[PDB]
Amino acid sequence: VVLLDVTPLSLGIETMGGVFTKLIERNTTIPTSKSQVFTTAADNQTTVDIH
Amino acid sequence: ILVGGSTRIPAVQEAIKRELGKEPHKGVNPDEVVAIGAAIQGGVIAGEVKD
Repeated sequence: VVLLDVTPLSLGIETMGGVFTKLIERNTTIPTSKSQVFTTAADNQTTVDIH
Repeated sequence: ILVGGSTRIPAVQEAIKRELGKEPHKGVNPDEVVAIGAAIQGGVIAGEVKD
């Protein structure tokens, strides 16, 4: 087959109130996963939302 | 609800819910109930930053 060999869009998430950073780019062979680790917005973040 | 540490009384209580809807709300220790509320909402006010 060699199908769904491409990724719809660059995927990333919500930095610094919405500034968008990529992990996944576009065009990327679909059966894959990429991982990244952020840290604290501000001292004592009791919790973190993800967008 | 209830407040007002003197509120823990036989007859106040007995005499209320009956002229009213269900069983008066309990266990929150009235003389501080309010201060308790304060602190809660404060805790929340610090818990702002989710970035």
